[PDB]
Amino acid sequence: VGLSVSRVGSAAQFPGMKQVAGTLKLELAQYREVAAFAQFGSDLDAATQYVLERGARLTEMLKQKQFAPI
Amino acid sequence: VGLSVSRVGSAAQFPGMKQVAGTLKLELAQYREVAAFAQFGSDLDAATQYVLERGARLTEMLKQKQFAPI
Amino acid sequence: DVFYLHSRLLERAAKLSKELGGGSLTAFPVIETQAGDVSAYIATNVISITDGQIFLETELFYKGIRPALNVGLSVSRVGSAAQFPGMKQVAGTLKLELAQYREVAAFAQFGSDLDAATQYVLERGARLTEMLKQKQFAPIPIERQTVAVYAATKGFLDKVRVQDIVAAEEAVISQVNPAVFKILKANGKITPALDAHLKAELRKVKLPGA
Amino acid sequence: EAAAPAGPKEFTEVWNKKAPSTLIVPEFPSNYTAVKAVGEGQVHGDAFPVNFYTPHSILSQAQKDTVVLPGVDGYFGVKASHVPTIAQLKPGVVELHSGAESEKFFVSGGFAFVHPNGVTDICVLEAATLDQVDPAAVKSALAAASAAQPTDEFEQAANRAAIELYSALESAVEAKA
Amino acid sequence: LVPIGRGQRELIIGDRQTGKTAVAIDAIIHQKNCNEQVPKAQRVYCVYVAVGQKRSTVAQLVKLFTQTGAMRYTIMVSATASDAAPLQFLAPYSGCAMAEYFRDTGKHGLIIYDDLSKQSVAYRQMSLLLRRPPGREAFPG
Amino acid sequence: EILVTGIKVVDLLAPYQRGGKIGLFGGAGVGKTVLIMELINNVAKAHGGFSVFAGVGERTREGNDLYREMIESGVIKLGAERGNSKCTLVYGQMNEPPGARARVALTGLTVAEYFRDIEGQDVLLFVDNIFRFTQANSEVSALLGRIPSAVGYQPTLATDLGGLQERITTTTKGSITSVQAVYVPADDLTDPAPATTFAHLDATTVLSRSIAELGIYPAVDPLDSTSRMLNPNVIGAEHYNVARGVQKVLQDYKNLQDIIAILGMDELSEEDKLTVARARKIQRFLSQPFQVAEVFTGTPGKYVDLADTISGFQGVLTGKYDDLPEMAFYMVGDIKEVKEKADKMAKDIASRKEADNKKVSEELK
Amino acid sequence: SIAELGIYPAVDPLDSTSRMLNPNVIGAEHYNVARGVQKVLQDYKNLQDIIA
Amino acid sequence: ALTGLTVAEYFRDIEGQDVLLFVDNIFRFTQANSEVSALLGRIPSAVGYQPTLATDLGGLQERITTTTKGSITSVQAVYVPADDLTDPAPATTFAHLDATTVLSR
Amino acid sequence: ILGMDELSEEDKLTVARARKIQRFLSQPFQVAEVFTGTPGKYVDLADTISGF
Amino acid sequence: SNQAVKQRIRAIKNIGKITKAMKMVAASKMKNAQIAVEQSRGLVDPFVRLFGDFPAVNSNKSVVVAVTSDKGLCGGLNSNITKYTRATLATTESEGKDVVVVSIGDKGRSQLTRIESQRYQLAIADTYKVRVTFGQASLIVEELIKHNPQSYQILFNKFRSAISFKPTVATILSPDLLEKQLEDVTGNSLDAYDIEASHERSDVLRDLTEFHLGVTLYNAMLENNCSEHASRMSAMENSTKSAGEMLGKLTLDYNRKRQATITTELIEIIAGASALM
Ligand SMILES: Nc1ncnc2c1ncn2[C@@H]1O[C@H](COP(=O)(O)OP(=O)(O)OP(=O)(O)O)[C@@H](O)[C@H]1O
Ligand SMILES: Nc1ncnc2c1ncn2[C@@H]1O[C@H](COP(=O)(O)OP(=O)(O)O)[C@@H](O)[C@H]1O
Ligand SMILES: [Mg+2]
Ligand SMILES: [Mg+2]
Repeated sequence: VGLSVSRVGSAAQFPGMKQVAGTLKLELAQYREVAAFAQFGSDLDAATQYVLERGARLTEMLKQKQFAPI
Repeated sequence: VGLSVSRVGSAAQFPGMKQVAGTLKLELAQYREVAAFAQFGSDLDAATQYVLERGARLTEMLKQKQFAPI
Repeated sequence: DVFYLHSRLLERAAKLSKELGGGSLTAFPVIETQAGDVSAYIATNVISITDGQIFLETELFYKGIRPALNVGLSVSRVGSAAQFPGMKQVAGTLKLELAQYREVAAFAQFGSDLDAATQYVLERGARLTEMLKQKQFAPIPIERQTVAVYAATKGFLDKVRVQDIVAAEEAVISQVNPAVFKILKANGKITPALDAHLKAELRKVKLPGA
Repeated sequence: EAAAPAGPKEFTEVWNKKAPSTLIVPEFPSNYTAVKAVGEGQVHGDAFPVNFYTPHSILSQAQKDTVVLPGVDGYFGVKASHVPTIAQLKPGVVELHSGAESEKFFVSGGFAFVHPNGVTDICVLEAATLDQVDPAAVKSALAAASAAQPTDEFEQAANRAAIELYSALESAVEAKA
Repeated sequence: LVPIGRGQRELIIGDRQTGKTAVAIDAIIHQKNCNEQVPKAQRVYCVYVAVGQKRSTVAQLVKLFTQTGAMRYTIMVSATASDAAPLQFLAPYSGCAMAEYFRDTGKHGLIIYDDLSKQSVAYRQMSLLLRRPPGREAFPG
Repeated sequence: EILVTGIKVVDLLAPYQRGGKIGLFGGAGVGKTVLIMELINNVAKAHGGFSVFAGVGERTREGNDLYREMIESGVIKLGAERGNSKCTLVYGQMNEPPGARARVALTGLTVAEYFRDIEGQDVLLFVDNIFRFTQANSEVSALLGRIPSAVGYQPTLATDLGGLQERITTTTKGSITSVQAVYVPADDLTDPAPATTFAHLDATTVLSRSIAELGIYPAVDPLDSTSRMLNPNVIGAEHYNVARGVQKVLQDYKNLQDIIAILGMDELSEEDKLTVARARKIQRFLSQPFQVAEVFTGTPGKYVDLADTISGFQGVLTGKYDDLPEMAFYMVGDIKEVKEKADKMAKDIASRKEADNKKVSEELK
Repeated sequence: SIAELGIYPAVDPLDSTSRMLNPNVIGAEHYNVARGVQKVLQDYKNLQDIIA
Repeated sequence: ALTGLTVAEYFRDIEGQDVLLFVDNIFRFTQANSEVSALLGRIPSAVGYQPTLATDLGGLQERITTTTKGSITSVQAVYVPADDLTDPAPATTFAHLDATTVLSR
Repeated sequence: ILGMDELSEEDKLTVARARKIQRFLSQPFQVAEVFTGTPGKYVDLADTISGF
Repeated sequence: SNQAVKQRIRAIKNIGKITKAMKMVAASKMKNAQIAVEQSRGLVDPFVRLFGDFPAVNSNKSVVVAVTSDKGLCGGLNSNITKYTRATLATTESEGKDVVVVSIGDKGRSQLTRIESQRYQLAIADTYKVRVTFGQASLIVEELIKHNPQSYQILFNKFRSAISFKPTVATILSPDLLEKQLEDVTGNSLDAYDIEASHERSDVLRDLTEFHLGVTLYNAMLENNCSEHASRMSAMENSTKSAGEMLGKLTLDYNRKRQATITTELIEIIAGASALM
């Protein structure tokens, strides 16, 4: 998600998706900034735990099996 | 010792050396996978301490002089 | 033959003998490096041709230290004997003090600890660093440089704050009477008759602030 | 006899003789305490500064005028300039007084000093005020304590401490006015 | 740890001055020590090929092999650095042909191609001056 | 046979053969001209034969400086007493075309080979920048119509270098002690022209840029310089064991160079902090002032005997000098001067409070 | 690096690939246990940094 | 780029104006000149650029100057290949740059 | 890592000045007013130096 | 060749990510374990108000404890108090007396059993795994009054701030051995206090000195835990700085090797094509 670009961008996507994926890419970027804290045992200040659980569920929501498009 | 390979292995060495050098080949490998944790020295359960305290003896055993074959 | 290209050029800068007129030619070749890599091909070719180097560090140039002379790497082993005496009397101690200033360089208290007995070498190497900063298109005569490094080295500027040593230097050059400059330029060395009058004229200067 | 003047400033010179000059002199806990015992003051009238301490919480550092402490010879009130004392406290209720307002903490033991500069210091290990303790488990705990009495010395000392603390806690929960 | 066999090719590889010639030399000395102890058919005839080495090193090795007695079973093929590039190119093949006599007549041979990376360099020079097209690090294909 | 040079790192870790070929590998500014001048200063004065200096592709100012120093020191005499001069200079410096720099080493070899073969003498031959022979052959080789070899050199690098270097030989009728400076082109030891030179030499003295940037002079890499004389049967077991112990401590410090950088020394073991302390002592103790470097450094040069080097490094290896600081070992002659510098380093911190210097009523004297 | 651990055959458990690793071909038990083995091995390979 | 610079040069020399000239991705100018040099059978320089690299850039960048009649000011978008500022194309472009405007996300 | 609580006021006047400085670098453009509503501003050099 | 430098870059990059995570971990641990350090500072006040502070006492036996850490990324704490331990111990042992050295934390048993080995009787560890409690410190003090010395030296780092950690020695005189003797000022200074205990003063002083040892030992290991977290917060900042500096140099080295790689491969291709064309 960090290295994939689209220069046309949000101007050529679903407007139902445009209002909901905009929060998603910011939450995933915040999850990428904090992704070193994920394999730590001593739990952090609960603002980074919130993004570390939220982004770790959002990356599970982007999974998809083969040859079954949605 | 982790990179020097031979294709024959057995059936090309001394049968007395074949009984003895297997416990050398294994315990030098035990020494090498421990010695990459030699910055801390926690000496886990006197087992990671013991295997380096035997592997250092094995590497010091394997040294010899020049122009004096055994 | 890219080494031959520069060796042909730079071997023509010489000091001729007395039966050839005695003239001289001094070369200042300029080599630009990429990211401070001085182990490059053309860089190390011209280093192994020329007599010395003036390494201009890119880190000191953006920290305001201009000219950004890398004092640890830049040598000159041919004009070391061809130095103005007086500047040879003070600048050897200057280079020694800047050498032992780089034993606490950027780990004063940044890494682990501070000694506060070697606070003096830090708060003196900062003065010797700010002494050598110099604005552009304004070269100084050598007799006004050896007096400034005399004031910076003998201890006449330690109570000046580090923010105003560049003003203290021009105040020293302005307030000390110009006879000592002519005596040091003509005699070519700080004589024992001159350092007493110089320490006299250096204790009646109005160093600003402090 | 006072022929050996030990102390922090006397430690510094012997440390400058036998320990090297590479290290600065170590600190001492008397360098962090602004209030001492014999250095006069702190009363300035009818109030006097109290210091109610547990190891885990500072309960009060305000200035009271009456302190009721449960000493081992019985309860006693500490007014403004009390006599200097070192009172071993039994389980009981410490009562602080600011005037019309009062704080009533039930403590578990500990000590209480009154110092010659009029300050006082209450040093307990667990001081739970009376709404935090339930009256239902104190009788269950005393019934589980005062019935099974081992004749072994350590267990009977623990049992004596148990029946003393739980009896004081039972007499303290209903004695609120 | 790395047990050799009697017909096995074993590469001694390392940086400069890491003891490769020492291992090959001690192997030759041990064949001298074993050849005076075995019955005439497990005896090992060493052949040392010195490719690209200087002549002082080869003379020191001949002095070593004579002062220990290993020269009675050892042949030394010496194409030094002063020799032509085809001589250093051809000296491992000369040493292998000299060592194949013992292999083909029922005896057991030991061949050391010291500095095979110098025989490759001599072959590179020899083929580049024949105007054959160069490849990886200007070596032949 | 050993040849003692008075240099601590040279006499300890890679001693020079008396009739052998010596290489001084260097990277443009690391000091292989200062080192070869110190070897001229130390070896050629104690030598009984003739010296032949071959200047191949170096500075002409350096050739003039060497000529004036050899006239002044008396090893070159002018006029009628010229027969008592003990040095021949053969100069093909970097102002010459590549045809002259390609054959001036052969002229130096011819002058040395006449003294070796016909005169039967023991010769010294100092060749400054034997790389310039290879570079001149690579310069002329592009115009001879050859296909280039690896990184841009001639295809005949190894055979030209071999045909040059095999003429320098201690024979049965005479000896040549050859000290050749070799230049690595961009601090690359894997460059083919020094990598080919490495196989021709009995004792390499690889000077490093990083050791010079630490201020250590001579900037000899202790874990990259080798010699055939470092063998217990030729230099004795004591000297050999001391050199191998010093190399072991330096290699154990070089193994810890990444943990110390990214974590600091406070996370090292107690046995490894002692290794780092002894290694930082022995790598200051390898440095040494030179008699030819005293003109631009100010400190007088130090000639160090071999037994003083072994006796000093025995004491630093066993732990006899854990008391003295690390800078007491820096740029001193022997193990006596370490103790006589740790005295001056602790008189001086007690000389913060000695007096207040003032000279009064002086202006009319 | 797998053979340097003494493990033989030194197959990279992640970098090895097949067209048969497909739940529609080998079955959703075999496919899921192979994906679980690769998941736990990739998790351990990510933990091998912070372990040292 | 020479076409656009000529259209700017008419506004500089004849109109006497202070014209702007925008070169979008001067690295693509360098890359196109490198491809032209490679198609003409010329031996490439360092990392893959043309041997004429400094002079093909300088033939463009030296015509962007202020004269006595007018000026051409140039704002060139600069791409840095593999984020290497020591790559020959950005290192040769930076010898002509009088300013730098970094736009960041 | 710590917060605004442990910042000194000597290191909070710098924050309170640098925030409005990095706000004051922003400026509406004339070519964007056809879709952003707010008009564009041309700032002189002397006005920039005085206002900073 | 060119892949080893890229894998070393990939090593130092997530080493820097590790140490940047560890700095904020230690910073949150310093922020959470600061209020307990501030609370436990109160109870050490009345005992040095009452019993004073007499470090340089002439004793017959002294248990010296050096409160070290458990995990060792603190960066110059557990060795600095080992230096301070020997510096305060050589000061106070010139009477021919016995000295027992104890360490709390197992990074002190690795640093104290080689400098003073035969006087090392006790090693305590794992005191910071769950938390530091007063029952834990009271049990540790009970094993300290197993033997009966005349003094108890506590070596620990006082958490002055997140930047400064002053190492502090604290002394507890055992009652009848030294405390009743070190208070005599024309009579005594303790006789101004009216003892309101059950038994005599010789026993209420015993209870007071054991409780004072427990109080200052609890406060000592709590202060040392907070200094451990605040020194790890700085050591991991130094490790991020060093592993960003090393990464910045290694990136330039990789770029030089990459440029030289494309140049040498292209020169090989041109040299091959010029022999044929
Ligand atoms: N087993 C050993 N014990 C002690 N020293 C040794 C041993 N093996 C080799 N050496 C030393 O290592 C040095 C290099 O030895 P050797 O010539 O075998 O390496 P090399 O790789 O062949 O060198 P080169 O690359 O220059 O040919 C020699 O000086 C030798 O004394
Ligand atoms: N032994 C030494 N003592 C002091 N400085 C040295 C020493 N060796 C080298 N240097 C410094 O390093 C530089 C090396 O120059 P040079 O001897 O010409 O080496 P190279 O021929 O490799 O360039 C000199 O300018 C000198 O200042
Ligand atoms: Mg060899
Ligand atoms: Mg030179």
